[PDB]
Amino acid sequence: LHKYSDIPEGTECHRKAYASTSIGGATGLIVSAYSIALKPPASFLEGVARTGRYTFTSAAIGAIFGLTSCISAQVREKPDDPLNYFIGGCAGGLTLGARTRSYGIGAAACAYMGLTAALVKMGQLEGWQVF
Amino acid sequence: LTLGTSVFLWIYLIKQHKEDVLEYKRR
Amino acid sequence: VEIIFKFNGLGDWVI
Amino acid sequence: SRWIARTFYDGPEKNYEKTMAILQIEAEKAELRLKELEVRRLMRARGDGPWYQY
Amino acid sequence: NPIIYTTLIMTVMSGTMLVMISSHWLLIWIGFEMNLLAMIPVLMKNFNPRATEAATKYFLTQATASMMLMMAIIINLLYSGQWTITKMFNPVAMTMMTMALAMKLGLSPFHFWVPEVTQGISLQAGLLLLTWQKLAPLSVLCQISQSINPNLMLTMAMLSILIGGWGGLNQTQLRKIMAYSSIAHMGWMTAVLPYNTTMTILNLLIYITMTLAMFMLLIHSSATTTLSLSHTWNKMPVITSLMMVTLLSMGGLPPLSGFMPKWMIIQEMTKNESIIMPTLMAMTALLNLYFYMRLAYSSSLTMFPSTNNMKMKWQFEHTKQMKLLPTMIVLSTLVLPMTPALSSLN
Amino acid sequence: SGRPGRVPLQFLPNEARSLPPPKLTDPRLVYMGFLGYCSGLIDNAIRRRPVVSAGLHRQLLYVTSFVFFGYYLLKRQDYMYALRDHDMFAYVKSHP
Amino acid sequence: LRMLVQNKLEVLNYTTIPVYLPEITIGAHQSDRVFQKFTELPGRKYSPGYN
Amino acid sequence: MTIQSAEQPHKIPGRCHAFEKEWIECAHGIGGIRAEKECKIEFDDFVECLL
Amino acid sequence: VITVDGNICSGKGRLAREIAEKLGLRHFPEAGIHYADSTTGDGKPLDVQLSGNCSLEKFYDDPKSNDGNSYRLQSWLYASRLLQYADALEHLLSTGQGVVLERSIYSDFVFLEAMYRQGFIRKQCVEHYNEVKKVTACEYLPPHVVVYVDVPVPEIQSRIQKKGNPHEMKITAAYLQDIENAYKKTFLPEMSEKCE
Amino acid sequence: MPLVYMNIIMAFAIALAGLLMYRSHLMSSLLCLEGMMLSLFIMSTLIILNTHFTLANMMPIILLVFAACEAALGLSLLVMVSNTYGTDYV
Amino acid sequence: KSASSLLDLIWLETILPKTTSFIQMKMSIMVSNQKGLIKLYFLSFLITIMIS
Amino acid sequence: LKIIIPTTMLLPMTWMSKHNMIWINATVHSLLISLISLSLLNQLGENSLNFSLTFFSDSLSAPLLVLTTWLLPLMLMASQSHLSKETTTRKKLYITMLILLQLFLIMTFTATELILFYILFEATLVPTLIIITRWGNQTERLNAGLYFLFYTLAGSLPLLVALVYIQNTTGSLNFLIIHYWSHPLSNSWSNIFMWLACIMAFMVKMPLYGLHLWLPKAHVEAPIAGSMVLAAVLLKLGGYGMMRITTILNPLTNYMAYPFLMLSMWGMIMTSSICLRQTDLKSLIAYSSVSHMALVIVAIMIQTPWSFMGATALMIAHGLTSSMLFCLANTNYERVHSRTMILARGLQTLLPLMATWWLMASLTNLALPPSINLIGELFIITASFSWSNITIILMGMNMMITALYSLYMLITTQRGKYTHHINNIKASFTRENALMALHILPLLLLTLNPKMILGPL
Repeated sequence: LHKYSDIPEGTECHRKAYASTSIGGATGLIVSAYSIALKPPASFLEGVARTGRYTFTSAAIGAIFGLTSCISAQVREKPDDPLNYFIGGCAGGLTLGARTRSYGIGAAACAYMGLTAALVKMGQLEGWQVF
Repeated sequence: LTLGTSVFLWIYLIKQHKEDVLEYKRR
Repeated sequence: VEIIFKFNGLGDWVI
Repeated sequence: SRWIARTFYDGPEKNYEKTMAILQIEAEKAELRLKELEVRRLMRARGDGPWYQY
Repeated sequence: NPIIYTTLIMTVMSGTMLVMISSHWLLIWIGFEMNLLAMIPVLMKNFNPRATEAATKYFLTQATASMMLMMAIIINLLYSGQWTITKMFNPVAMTMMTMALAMKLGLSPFHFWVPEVTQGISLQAGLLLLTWQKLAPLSVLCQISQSINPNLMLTMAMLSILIGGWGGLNQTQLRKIMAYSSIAHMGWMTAVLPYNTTMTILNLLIYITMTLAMFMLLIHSSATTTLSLSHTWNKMPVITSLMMVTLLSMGGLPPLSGFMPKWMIIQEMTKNESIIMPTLMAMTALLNLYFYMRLAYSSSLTMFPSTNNMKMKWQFEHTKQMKLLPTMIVLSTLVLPMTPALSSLN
Repeated sequence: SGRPGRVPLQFLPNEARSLPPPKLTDPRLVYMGFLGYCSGLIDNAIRRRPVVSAGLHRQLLYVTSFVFFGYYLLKRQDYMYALRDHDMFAYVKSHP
Repeated sequence: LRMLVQNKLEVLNYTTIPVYLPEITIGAHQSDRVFQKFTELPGRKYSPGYN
Repeated sequence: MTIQSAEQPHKIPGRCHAFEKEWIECAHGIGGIRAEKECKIEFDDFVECLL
Repeated sequence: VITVDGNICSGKGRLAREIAEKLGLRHFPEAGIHYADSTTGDGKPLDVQLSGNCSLEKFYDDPKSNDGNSYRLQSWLYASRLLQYADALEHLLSTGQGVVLERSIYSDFVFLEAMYRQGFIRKQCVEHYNEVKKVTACEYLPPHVVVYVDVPVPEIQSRIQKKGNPHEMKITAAYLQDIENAYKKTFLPEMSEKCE
Repeated sequence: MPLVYMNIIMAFAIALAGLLMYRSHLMSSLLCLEGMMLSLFIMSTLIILNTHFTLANMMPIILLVFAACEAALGLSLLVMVSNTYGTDYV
Repeated sequence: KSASSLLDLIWLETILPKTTSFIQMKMSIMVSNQKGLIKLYFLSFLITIMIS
Repeated sequence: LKIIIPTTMLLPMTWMSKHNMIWINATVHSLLISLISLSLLNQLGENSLNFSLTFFSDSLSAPLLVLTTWLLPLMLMASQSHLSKETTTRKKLYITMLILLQLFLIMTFTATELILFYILFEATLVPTLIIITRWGNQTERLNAGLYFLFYTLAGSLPLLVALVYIQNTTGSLNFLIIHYWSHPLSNSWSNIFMWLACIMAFMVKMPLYGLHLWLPKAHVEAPIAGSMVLAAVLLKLGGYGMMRITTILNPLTNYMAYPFLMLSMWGMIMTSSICLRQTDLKSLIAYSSVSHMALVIVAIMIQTPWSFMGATALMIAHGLTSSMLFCLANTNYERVHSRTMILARGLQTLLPLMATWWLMASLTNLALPPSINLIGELFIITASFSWSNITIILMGMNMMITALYSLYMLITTQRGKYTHHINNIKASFTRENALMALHILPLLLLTLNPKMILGPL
């Protein structure tokens, strides 16, 4: 995360997008891990099918989020306000919307993932301590 | 029995209070 | 050793 | 109106003195709370104080 | 026979008191260890094909927990040559002592055994399991609050509240619900622990008083499954008419006593800034409240249809009164304008 | 806790004592009274009983009980707060 | 077993099991009413020694 | 049973008795918190004594 | 304790008389609808409306009533008879004296066993009855120390005619024969093995 | 820290992972737990032998006791579960 | 056609009561998965340690 | 502290009252304590009145306090025939809910610490819940309970944490000093979340258009004694608190008012429009209530002194008129159990005086001069118009539709043919007339002396 943190600003969109892809991949492996742990897949090939699913999905979400965010930064060139992430936030849900093949879940995911990201940026701006 | 114990907790309480005030005055 | 925490290495006798 | 002002209420004065004393007290508590937070942050930061040391 | 049962239960009391006394670590691990052996048999009274595997669950998890704990002690000694409690001197060890204790409290995601085990035993052994067993591991966490790695503590402290929520909306039979209640309150205790232990111990006292109120009531009515509780409004209306209140005190509706914990906790954490965490926490505590409410609907506020056979039972007064109960209700409710007294706990 | 001087399990230091005792009819204290009272009443209602008039005896036991413990608990209360105020001021002189 | 013989509600404890067959079960109104009637009897308002 | 020193049968020395003794003599009224600052050097030498 | 198992109408009474004289311990009085009321405190029967809300006469006069009284009595009686056990077996564990029960719980298997056959009660009523049976009876462990008995169905029909109550006379024969048949077929067939 | 200690610690980590991979009849778990116990014992004793911290020579044996003690208890529960099935965790 | 109906009886209620009320349906049936086989969550204790 | 003790004292009196006399006890003494409450009204022209360290009595609170004390007897008169067949212990249990409730109100109006004010503000939630859930009719009430509940808490809880925060970032949480020590908070992003945290709970408890959904579904369900309080008071208290906390905030309010002014300025016309086509009366009234509260909430947010004057006046007037419409509807619901408005039909033909009360009540609902309702409303239109010259075009539409549906509820449930077969009606009890005369007379006398109701500004 420290790697991803040194954006800087939004310069070199790829450098950032790779890192976000990395984080999304990590969380995908964790979710896959507990899912396999608590929902015994039966027939292990199905299990790797499952983990391939989640891993690829979360990695995708991270990628698209990262690059849309940095691109918006390098295009609007505002570039520091929280809304700059929010599009990517809104974008992220759509990615999630695509794999699930459902307008509903994609629609909700757009809004909430967007607001979450916006709060994150707002937090970097304000030094909110969470822990 | 219990009534007597109850009265006892009273009289003991007023006791220790009473002396406690005096010790307060002294200190 | 890099794992978990450092293992100083070499023979046992040394300690 | 006069008779009511006699039997029931009062001049402002009591209200005014009461308000005075109130504002004084509550102000004192306020400043004490803030000072207490200072004392606490420092005392935990250093351990120099009597009451955070482990 | 009671003469043996009482020796077991007293050696449990001793097996915890020992943790609360000794400063040397080895006597603490002995404290838990003796506590265990004396805890299992009391779960096996009456004895059921079900109860047996209940005890299997409990033992299996407590044993592995105690194992990890002793390992992390030994590692601490390896890197500082001490036995006194104090600070630990090696984070790789410290996180494991936190884990071991995390099982001992039943905090999530280690929590899964607690709802199950509660199902397997009678409300006596149940209550005792959800109160007395919660003392010792907390009794050591208060002593190692000084060096805790707060991140690791708040994460389990939160996740205990979410899991203590969502798994609470789902169940019917009360014992499993009481399990998710407790598993949820422990999140609130262990949350504030890094910041200020006195708030923890306060919350602990309220929790124990509360769950004593409930389990004494369930005992008084011998209700279990929710429907079984539903009939009680006609037979001895008072006690259902009192489960309502104690439930609301679980819910922490503000005039009630159970609000005192949360509302001190929110204070403490707020001095630390950390402003977001209590907001999420307090918001989820609502979700915790909701199944207390639904359970209230099954019971007192509304009358599920009575069964006929109940009528003869009307002639027969309940017996074997439990003396300690009324005070456990009242303290767990009305005491709110007596928060400041909390400073007695220094 | 852990403050220099002082000894562990004693409920209340001799270092107190000097603080005035709470007066007999401190409203907090009488509230402990009613707390015990209502507990004594529920004691009847749970066990059927003809509430209030019955067992007026035991009811008196309860109210005396909680008012009694409530007393000392109040003493330790004032002692503790007076204590933190003292330590605070001493520390503010300690680091002007 | 002797403990079970005493406190008879316990021996009765499972006889009021909720299974809700239409012939046994009673709607809340009739039950609330009839039990409201049961209290009307001289010896039933309170535990027997107190009444 | 606590501590490397603290009287042991036949007065057998701990292997690291000295650094420990110094380090504890450093540790009293300082209490816990400031102690991890000021007494650090002593504890360090004690560490190397151990490992 | 001794619970004679006389199985008839008028012969039921006859069984009780022999049993009462036979044992020093107080004889079971039947413990029917107001059997609880007898011990309650007043010691006295209440109205049928709340004490049981079943009324046997309203069983015999219209069996297969649309109201499930045909079952509502059965189960209610079972609960009362269970209490019978408790009233007396405790006394066995107390004074240590013998005590004489009239009919007891193991005997309540059969009335329902027949009512289900004449169709007076629907099957789910039965399933409820045997779950509550299993849940409740199992923990009561010792049974017996009690005498089974028999009387001819037709002969009991004869005494039934002699018997004064109109409702008893109305009672159907084929039902009662189904009772005695299942009763002898199973009740003694199992219980005697334990009583031995 | 000398490599040997690292090796024993790793034997602990395996003595745990084996307990948690956890499969079929559970008697294997009481074994794996006892193995865990043994690794903690040895890892303790090597230390008390190291620094001549003599009083603590008493601990490992005492450790052993309770640890063995709980395991001694554990079999009994297994008996009961074995009593109704012929054991399996499944 | 609008105000009484879809605007305020069917969306304005969908947007925040029915949402949360549904999400808790999903989550609650997901966490309390009824089962309880040991090997499952016990192995979960394992990996949660490996992460922790 | 003098008015508050007896209010506690009725409880022993209730429990110890003879089983068939309790209504008289509670009624008489509640009236007396109302008259004692009335002496508070004096206030002062300058300094806010003060008492104990822990209470004070701003002019803003006093008329509300008088009202709140005034309502108890009314709820008793309404209730005491609605229930009868209930057991004595249960009834005696029941009025305790009501009085316990108002006790929490008398405490929560005089405040003074905003944490005390909060904890009572939320403490009110319990008795009203119990009343809605146990004594409401029909099934939906169960569900209704939940909507009434979480919408409060989900609002209130963040407010709680926010409060604690401030008393740490500043000195005391007490109201007087914070009124004096007040210092601006400004933009950033943390301060904005502070803003919503200190507003959303108050804007939930008085329904806002995007959030009001629980309120109709409460009123559909609650037994009338619950309805009168849930409408006439709790909304208004949420408004009282929001008027309180606005001592802080500023200048940020200038920047954050807009979204809520849109939900309100649009929600008023909207909800009033929904109000124009209800199936059943008991809901119609509720939406009328939201449709008026939107005016209060913009009146608070434009923060001009005229707007607070109008805020106070409209809060009280709407209190009385709404409670009045509710009891006045329950009467029909008891006479015919229809609930649906269409069945009542030609009720005027069969009895007159109720038609007169329909007339007075609806007539002041639409607000025509010089009802305190009207004058309360016209000010806030004035200040709103100062705030934006366009705004009038919205307010005017309100004053259109509030005419229509109001008259509508009159002409649909009254004027016209009697239904033929409905023989159930039985010629108006004395308590009915007594009750609504008790609502409406104070409301009309009160116009003579507004100057004591306009409040602090």
